[PDB]
Amino acid sequence: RGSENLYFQGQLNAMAHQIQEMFPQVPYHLVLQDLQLTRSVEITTDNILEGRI
Repeated sequence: RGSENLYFQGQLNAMAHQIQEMFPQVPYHLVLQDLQLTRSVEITTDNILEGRI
């Protein structure tokens, strides 16, 4: 289980970088924190555009 999760955390970091490219005014840590819950670029992007993060 541990291996899959550590790899997944690397994937989330990458996803946060891709979102930050689009939204440089949004703090990286808030994007990554939201991604922990959503596990989804699309959902976290919805959240940013809705003013939720």
